[PDB]
Amino acid sequence: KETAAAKFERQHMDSSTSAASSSNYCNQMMKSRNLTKDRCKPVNTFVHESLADVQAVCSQKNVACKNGQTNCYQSYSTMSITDCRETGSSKYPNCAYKTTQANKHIIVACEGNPYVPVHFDASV
Ligand SMILES: [N]
Ligand SMILES: [N]
Ligand SMILES: [Pt+2]
Ligand SMILES: [Pt+2]
Repeated sequence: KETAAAKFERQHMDSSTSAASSSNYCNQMMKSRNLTKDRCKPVNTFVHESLADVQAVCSQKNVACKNGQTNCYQSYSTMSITDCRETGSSKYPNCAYKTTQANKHIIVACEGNPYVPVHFDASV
C-alpha cells in the first residue's frame, strides 16, 4: 500500500523545524512515525530540510550504496539531521532513544519516476 517514496518521507523527513531542541524529540517522533509499533526501530535519522532540497540530492553526487547498487546520491551540502539511536536499556513497548542533532551530508538511494529518495543509506 505505502510507496517506497512515501515510506522514506514517513521514516526520514521532518521538514517543520531546522533543529532538534528537546532531548525527547526521538522518543516522540519514533512513536509518531510508527517506528515503535511492533518493535523498537534501533537507528533512524530525520532530515530537517525541505522535501525539494532532499529530492534534489537525486541529481547530486552519484556514489555506491552500502548494498553495492549504484543508484545512491550524496548531498553536495551538509543538512540539518537528527540521529535517533535506541539506549542500551530500551525494551519494547517502552522504546527509549537518545537524540543527537548534527549537520552532515546525506546519502540516499533514488528510484522511480519521479526520481526521488526511496532509502536513507548513511550520513557523512
Ligand atoms: N515529536
Ligand atoms: N535550500
Ligand atoms: Pt516531532
Ligand atoms: Pt532550497
